[PDB]
Amino acid sequence: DNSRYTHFLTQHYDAKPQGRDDRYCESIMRRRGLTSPCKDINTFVHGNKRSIKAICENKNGNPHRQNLRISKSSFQVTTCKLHGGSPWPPCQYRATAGFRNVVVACENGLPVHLDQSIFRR
Repeated sequence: DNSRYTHFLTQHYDAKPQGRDDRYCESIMRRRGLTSPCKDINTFVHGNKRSIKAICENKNGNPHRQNLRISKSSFQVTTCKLHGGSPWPPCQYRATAGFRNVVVACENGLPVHLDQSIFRR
């Protein structure tokens, strides 16, 4: 299909975040349907879509590892990390805002996966 890109946007894209504190994470993780069960860690990329899609080409990306592409430019991002002992709501999240390049996988010139490993830090 082409729904994997749409799904990437739902899970990992927020053009203009409001605050990027804990409450930001707790709200958007709900809004985007990521709390049943609670996703343990999830990162949102900010800014415009075109820069992110550009990672899929030489314009803003380099091949990376075995199935991945890494951006040349840095993005504002926010990482939401699950807090507390339970996998189930209420989902408490700690927010970590950051600014760096991102790793994705691309299909047909569109990002379809965000590599969360670089934000487990």
